Amino acid sequence: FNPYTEFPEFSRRLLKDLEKMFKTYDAGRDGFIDLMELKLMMEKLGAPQTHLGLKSMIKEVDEDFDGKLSFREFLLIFHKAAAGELQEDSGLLALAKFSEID
Ligand SMILES: [Ca+2]
Ligand SMILES: [Ca+2]
Ligand SMILES: [Zn+2]
Repeated sequence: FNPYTEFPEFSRRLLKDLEKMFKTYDAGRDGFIDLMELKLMMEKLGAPQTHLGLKSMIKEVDEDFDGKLSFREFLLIFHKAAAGELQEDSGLLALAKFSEID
C-alpha cells in the first residue's frame, strides 16, 4: 500500500495529520480502529453514533470485510469526503468535517 500513489490528491502534511489522527484513536495500538474505538472518536468529535450507525459507517469503507478500519480504509473515508462521495447525512461525513483536519 502506497498512500502517495493511492491518494495523490493528499498533501504530505494532510497524510501525516491523518496518520496522527488514526494513531490517536487506535487506543489498543493494533493498527486498526474497531467499533469501540470509533465509538469513542465520534463521541469526542461531537457526533455520537448509534451502534448500528457505527456498523454502517465502517461497512461503507470496509474493503477487506473485517469489521474494523485499517489505515488505508481510514484514508478512504477522507478521500470520499473530499471527492463529494459521502451522503450529506452520513456519519462518515460528520467524522471528516468534525476532525478539524485540513
Ligand atoms: Ca485498535
Ligand atoms: Ca477493514
Ligand atoms: Zn453489533
